[PDB]
Amino acid sequence: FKAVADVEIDFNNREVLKKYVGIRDHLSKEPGTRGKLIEALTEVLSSIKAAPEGSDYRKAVEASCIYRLKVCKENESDAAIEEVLDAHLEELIKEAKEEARLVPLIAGNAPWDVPADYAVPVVDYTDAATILDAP
Amino acid sequence: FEHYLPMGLEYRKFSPGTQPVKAVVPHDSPKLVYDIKYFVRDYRRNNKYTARTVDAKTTFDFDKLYAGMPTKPEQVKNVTRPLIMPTRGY
Amino acid sequence: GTERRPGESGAWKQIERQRYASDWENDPTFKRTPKNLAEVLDDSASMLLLTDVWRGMAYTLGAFFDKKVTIMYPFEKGQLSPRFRGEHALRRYPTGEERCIACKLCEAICPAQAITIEAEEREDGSRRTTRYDIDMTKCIYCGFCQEACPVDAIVEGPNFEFSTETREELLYDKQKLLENGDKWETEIATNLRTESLYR
Amino acid sequence: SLSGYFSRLLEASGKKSVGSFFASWEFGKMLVDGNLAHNVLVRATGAGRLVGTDYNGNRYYENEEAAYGRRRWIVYKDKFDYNPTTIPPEWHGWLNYINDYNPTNTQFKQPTYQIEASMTKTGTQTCYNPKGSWFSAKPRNWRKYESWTP
Amino acid sequence: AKVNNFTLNFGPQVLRLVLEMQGEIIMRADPHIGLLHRGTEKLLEYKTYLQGLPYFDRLDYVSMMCMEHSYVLAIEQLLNVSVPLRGQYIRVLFSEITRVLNHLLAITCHSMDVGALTPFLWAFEEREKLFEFYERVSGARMHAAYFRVGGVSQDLPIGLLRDVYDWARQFASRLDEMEELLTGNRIWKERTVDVGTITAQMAWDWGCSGPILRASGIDWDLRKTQPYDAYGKMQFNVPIAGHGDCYDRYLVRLQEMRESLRIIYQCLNEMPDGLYKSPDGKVCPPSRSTMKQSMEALIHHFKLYTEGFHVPAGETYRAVEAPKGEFGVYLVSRGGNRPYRCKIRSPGYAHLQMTDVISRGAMLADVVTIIGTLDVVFGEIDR
Amino acid sequence: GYAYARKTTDKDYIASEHMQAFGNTQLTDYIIKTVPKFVKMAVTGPAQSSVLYQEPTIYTTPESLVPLMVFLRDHTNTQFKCLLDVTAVDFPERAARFEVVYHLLSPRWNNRIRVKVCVDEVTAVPTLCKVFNTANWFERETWDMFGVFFSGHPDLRRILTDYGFTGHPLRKDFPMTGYQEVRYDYGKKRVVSEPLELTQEFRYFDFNSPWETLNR
Amino acid sequence: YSSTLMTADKLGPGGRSSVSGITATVFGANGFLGSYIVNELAKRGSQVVCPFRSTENEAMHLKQMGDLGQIVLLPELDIRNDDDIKRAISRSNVIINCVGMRLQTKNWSFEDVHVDFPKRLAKLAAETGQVQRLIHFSDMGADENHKSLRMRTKAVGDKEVLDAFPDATIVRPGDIVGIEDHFYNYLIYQLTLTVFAPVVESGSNKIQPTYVLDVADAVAALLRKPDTAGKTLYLGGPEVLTMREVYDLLLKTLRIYRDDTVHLPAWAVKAMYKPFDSVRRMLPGLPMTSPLATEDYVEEMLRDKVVPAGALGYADLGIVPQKVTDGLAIEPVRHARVGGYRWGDMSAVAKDIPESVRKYYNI
Amino acid sequence: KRLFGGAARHFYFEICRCLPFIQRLHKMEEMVSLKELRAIVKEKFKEYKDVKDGRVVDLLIFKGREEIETYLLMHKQRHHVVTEVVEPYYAKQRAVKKVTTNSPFLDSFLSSGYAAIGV
Amino acid sequence: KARIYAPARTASQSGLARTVDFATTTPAWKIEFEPTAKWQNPLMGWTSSADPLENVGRSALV
Ligand SMILES: NC(=O)C1=CN([C@@H]2O[C@H](COP(=O)(O)OP(=O)(O)OC[C@H]3O[C@@H](n4cnc5c(N)ncnc54)[C@H](OP(=O)(O)O)[C@@H]3O)[C@@H](O)[C@H]2O)C=CC1
Ligand code: SF4
Ligand code: SF4
Repeated sequence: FKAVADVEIDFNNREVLKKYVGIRDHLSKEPGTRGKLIEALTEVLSSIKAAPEGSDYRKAVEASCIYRLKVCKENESDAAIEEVLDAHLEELIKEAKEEARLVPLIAGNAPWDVPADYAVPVVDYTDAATILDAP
Repeated sequence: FEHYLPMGLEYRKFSPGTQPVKAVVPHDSPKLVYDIKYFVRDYRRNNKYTARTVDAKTTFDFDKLYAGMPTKPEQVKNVTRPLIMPTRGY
Repeated sequence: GTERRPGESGAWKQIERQRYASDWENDPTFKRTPKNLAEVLDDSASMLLLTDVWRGMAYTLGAFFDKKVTIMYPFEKGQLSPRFRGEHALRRYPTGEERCIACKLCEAICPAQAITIEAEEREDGSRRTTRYDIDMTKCIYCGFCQEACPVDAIVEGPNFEFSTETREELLYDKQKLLENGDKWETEIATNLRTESLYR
Repeated sequence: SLSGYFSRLLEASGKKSVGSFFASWEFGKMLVDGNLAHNVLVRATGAGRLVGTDYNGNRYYENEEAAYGRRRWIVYKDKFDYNPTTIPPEWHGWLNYINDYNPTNTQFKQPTYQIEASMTKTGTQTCYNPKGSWFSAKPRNWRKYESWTP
Repeated sequence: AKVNNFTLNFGPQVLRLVLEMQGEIIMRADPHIGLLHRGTEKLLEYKTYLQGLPYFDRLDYVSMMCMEHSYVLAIEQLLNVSVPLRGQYIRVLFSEITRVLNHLLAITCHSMDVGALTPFLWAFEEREKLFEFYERVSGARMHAAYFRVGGVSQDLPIGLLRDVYDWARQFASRLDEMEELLTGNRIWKERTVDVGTITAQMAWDWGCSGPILRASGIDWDLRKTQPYDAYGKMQFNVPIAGHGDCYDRYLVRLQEMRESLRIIYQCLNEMPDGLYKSPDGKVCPPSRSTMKQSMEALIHHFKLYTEGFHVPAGETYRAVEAPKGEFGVYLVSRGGNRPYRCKIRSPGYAHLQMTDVISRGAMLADVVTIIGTLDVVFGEIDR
Repeated sequence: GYAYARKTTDKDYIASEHMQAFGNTQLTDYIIKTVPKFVKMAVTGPAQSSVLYQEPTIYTTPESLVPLMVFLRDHTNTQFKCLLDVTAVDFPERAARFEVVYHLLSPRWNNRIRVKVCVDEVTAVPTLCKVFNTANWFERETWDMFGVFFSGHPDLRRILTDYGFTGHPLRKDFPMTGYQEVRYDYGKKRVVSEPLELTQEFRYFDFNSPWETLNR
Repeated sequence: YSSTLMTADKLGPGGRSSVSGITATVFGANGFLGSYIVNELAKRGSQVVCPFRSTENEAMHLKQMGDLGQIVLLPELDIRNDDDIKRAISRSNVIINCVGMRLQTKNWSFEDVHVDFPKRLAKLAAETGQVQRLIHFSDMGADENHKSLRMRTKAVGDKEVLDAFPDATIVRPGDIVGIEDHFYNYLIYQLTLTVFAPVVESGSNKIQPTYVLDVADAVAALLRKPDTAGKTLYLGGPEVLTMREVYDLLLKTLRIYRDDTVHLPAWAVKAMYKPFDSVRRMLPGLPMTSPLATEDYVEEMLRDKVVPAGALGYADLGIVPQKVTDGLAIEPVRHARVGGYRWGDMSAVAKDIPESVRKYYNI
Repeated sequence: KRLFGGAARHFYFEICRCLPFIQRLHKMEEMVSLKELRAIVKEKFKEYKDVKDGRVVDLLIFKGREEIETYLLMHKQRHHVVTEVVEPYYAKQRAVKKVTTNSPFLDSFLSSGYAAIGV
Repeated sequence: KARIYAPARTASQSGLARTVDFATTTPAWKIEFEPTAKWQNPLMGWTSSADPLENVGRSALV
């Protein structure tokens, strides 16, 4: 990106970059770390147990959390987790906290409680260039 | 410092009604002057909508979805931005 | 410069924040505290004795002694192109016969519905209009009628100076549009000799 | 040269002497209309050359050393009621910078039905009016049928 | 004590505002709109697709061709029409000229509302130059109707790129002399710094887009994330600030003018030779010489200028990075030659909804600064 | 609050391969499998984000619009933070003639989605003001233009039409020119509304070919 | 002729775009009553021709009143020239005369305006053959045996009009109230803006004022009914009042707590108004001169101006006239009270008003 | 006991409470009284006395509410009340048993070839 | 009063797309109203009307 300030800013220092884009003032003044991401993801893994075992929602949340924790485990520096998960760690901790917050509302609504012969029609679109252009 | 208000003949030297060179504008491709068949390029009327089989007892495996994701900074692959929209050769 | 100061902050929450906490010293867009005597004198010569007002004043005084961009209408005019969409007009062949053949394509394409056409066959068998109205107060001056015409009968000419005192003077019938074409024919033909290379 | 200035002033105003110029009603309106005053006294007497004259009497000047879009100007012959609707269409595209053609360098094709340019008639009672108007010689009732008269 | 709010009516003369104050501090702002609601969404159902195109010039009438772009792209997607390369380059070039015009007007009208009168008069002569560029290719200074389904309406006249290069050679000097009056001035800073702050969470929660979104530290440009025409080939930067200030939005808008100049220079050097219209004759009308010499061209000219093409049944939403944010069209097709439903999404409608939460804690003399920095035009707000 | 400026270099890429593949291919099946009771119908079509892809459309009941939108905002794989608009489409041939349409944008993964609810004239739709703050003015406009009542709204009042305007103009049975028109009366010294009279009535041109195949 | 005027060419339901079939010439169309008559005719789809003598700025308000082509404006009217009168009526089947005068001038006398011009107008109207109706306006107090000159010249001109055009209708309304009238406006300018207001004698002479919209409706009702041709109608409101009662009503309505009027003998009032009546000629006419500062007004104040017994009035036209003392007619004089019109405290009735309304009005 | 929760009479009571402030603000003190205004607003309510659906009742009450605040906030003036509320009522109760023995058909016949549209 | 009907094929052409033959594919049933008064504009001759339902059934309701 281009910085509109006429002064020279380093931006290799990651704390300066987090200050300049307003992460400190507007999202989280406390710096997010790898341990806080691990704690938040384990909070999600504890919170999802209110969903039934056979539900696809629980499997989806658990698989996402397990992949995130494996990324956290195999990478020690927080810049590596930033480069893998394509965000700032403050964003990722907020994502995990929001995912943990979501669980009681979904569990109260119970979307998994459909009949056994539940049916959803789907209509898909095929482009003309599939049959007109070269295979 | 470049000056606003250029002087005589330094800007719009010729009026658009007195263009100094005659213009030859292409209005057709040379590939279509003598090859005029239309049904081989009827993209408008050849798109399809198909009703899928009823999405009930399918098998969403999350293991395969999360098994294709990277875990290290290198081995992350990114989709490059498309340079142009499709022109179909024209 | 784009630098910030504690005190030049336009609001109150940030004014209260800068005078009770040193969080502004972490932000890289702020100007730092002067460290020695000469820096204090530079900061005071910035705040007192202005010198930021004076740069704008020097620029506007340079503009006072510079050149001007005003044209003396109506002794001097602006600049337009042969594609310019002005007052509508009806055209003839060089013989003197009307080009229009009452196809009603310009009436069909008109998004404003500003055209009203009636026709019958002339006494020599020709297909010609008996009514051709253009409501100039309904027209949007798009030029779509000029594009739809297959015989170049209706055009938008190069005239833009046609303001009137009554609105009834802006409901053009067929005779006035032919009179406009008879007035502007040579200019319209000169414009169309260039614009036919592109259209 | 002030002799050049006065010769330019006399050829632009169309008068015969400075005494005839300063004692005219045209100079009286140039004391109260500053747009005409600037055009006659400053622009027409400056650097530039005369290009041509139309049939309404207006003179056309140009200066290639000027800024773009201020190279061409007109001196209207009607000093008291000057109007741009008296410019003929063969000078209109030159003065509006649409093309570089005028009668002094281009022979236009003249149609046999061409109506010459004259001043607008708006605000007077000889303006254009539609055929259903009160000001027409015979107003039209636009009925599309014929009534039975016994 | 039990202080009731003092209310105020702010202008019939087309924004109407009903404020509440607790002294000199505003507690509430309620905009009343619809004074320019002309019902263009209903009128588009009674037009063919070519007939309804000049309605879009009159939505954001500071930025015309960008409004045309999204409607054209929405039609082209359902029609499955490809645009040739030269037409894509022309569309990108005139979209960036349009963005320069809009940002000139927005910054100088804002600075005139604050009190600085000279930058308005300095920038409008540059606006006149870009209006001459519009007129030389379309014959209209503002409502061009230039972008069409499958390309552009006419080719570029010979001699246009020469003059666009001559304008772009001095535009940076004009932007430089513009900033000498405003950027390092204490009165402008004291009017604009920390006024109407927008954070990222509030920006996404309130549907913001455009230079508001970039001044709150969000890297989101539709010309780089979801590119359209030849914008993926263009090399330019996204300006980023991090306070969410009026001052930061002003700086972001100036830098966006610089980047638009960069894209304009790149388009002037890579302009290709070739077709500017799609060669599908059942969508695009033929040339006027072809129409007067072949029977199929005359039939297609007759039918395309009366009934128009039939768009296949379906729906789409297509958006463009308009100079005020994201401008989008939701087109619903039943199969006819007329749109069944055409919803118009305007960014200024969402930006004006925020005035209740942005003007809280501000004074009466900062309302006009907030309205000016949101960059609102009521044609697109009131459809 | 996402898509913070992180890379200081120029990026020549959009998204990652795995997440773009998931969003462009698997998102319909994912949403159907995780929350099946919320979804009644799905369409995967020509992609709001770009001409090159496909994107889903989700049909839901009004009883579960709010939980589905909360799930689509807060779930870790579907982070649809921005609500771009709310509108309606009138289908007078149906038993429930209105389709309320919600467009969403995900800044985290460069995605878009569309959500539809079918109701008639007298069935309320739950408001999304608590989920998205822009839902206020869009629901006010939808009530103004179509007469769709949004229950639980803080202040559902008309926003676009005239002050005394009864009637919903974007319905198919509402006339284009309306019923009333406006003029100044010298006798009453007031601007007065009167029944409609037109000097030239609107000419409707019926262009549609009896050979055309695409009309649906 | 009978009722073919209102039925034979009537096209459309009767709005601005419809056609009534009436082409009318209104003389004095820019005046107080003429503007309301021109509005009444043009709003129903009639073509109205309006000649005028004044500048175009004072006639521009008539341009709005009708659709495109239906208001015709003819400036530089000279009523001593028959060519202007002939051109203005050359297509009209209805002529309405609202030309009148209140003070004499060195260029125009009462006979020139009330006698000579109505006679020549009636003659030129009868010459055309297509004029089916001539509506001439006179005063309720018009009398050939009146000491006031304007009443006498008005009655003489009424006789000349009924002589030359035998089916012309003569209309004689009372005092006309309105926003731009010459009755309450000069009385309010007499109660305020002067050190004292003279009242002629005891102020016990009776008048019958009427509303301007009722007179405008009366013209259209006359044009409907064929029996009213050749007749004379007196237009007066539903209440008979004395001048003292009118002054008391104005002083109560204006909320003035000091009666500045003084009752004076008629010779004293005439002695006051005599110096500015012997100099009324050799002068082109001065602004802000009251029409009540003449001896003719003093002679009018010594007589009753009411509807005569057995005369044709509003009831024969089917019109119930509106009250003049209260309602919409008295609202303009309520705007000139001390301080302003205003609502009040507005708090007794705002008790059970909803939430946002009280805060909106800051109650 | 009262159909659909008695919401019609509750809304009527709310409008009747709101009415004297309307009369003061719109300066209708010498034009209509509160008794005849209450009777007129009551006559607006009886036109939908045969609605069999509670959702239609709720929508009608919501729309009538929005009408009453657009009258409260001076967005329609006194001439709007005259031309829309009280003169239609006085026309519907003034033409009853007219002084002429013409049927409604014959008045319609003499007026125009077609029925009148609107008011 | 309204009329519910499906319009017949035009005599000038042979195609059947706007008929009740393709009723399940395309909406073909219409709602139409009786005409009300029309007259000519005195100034221009344009056709005037006071009918609000003059084109709403024939353009929009299928
Ligand atoms: N209460 C009342 O006012 C009553 C009025 N009338 C009659 O009704 C008519 C309308 O009166 P009102 O409108 O109140 O009075 P106004 O003065 O307002 O109207 C008189 C009109 O006649 C025109 N006029 C006067 N003298 C001449 C002239 N010499 N040549 C050409 N035009 C002339 C005036 O035009 P300009 O503007 O150029 O002067 C003006 O438009 C009057 O004629 C009056 O006699 C009768 C009874 C009561
Ligand atoms: S230019 Fe446009 S508005 Fe004017 S007549 Fe032609 S199509 Fe109609
Ligand atoms: S002007 Fe041209 S398009 Fe219009 S009716 Fe005549 S020939 Fe046809």
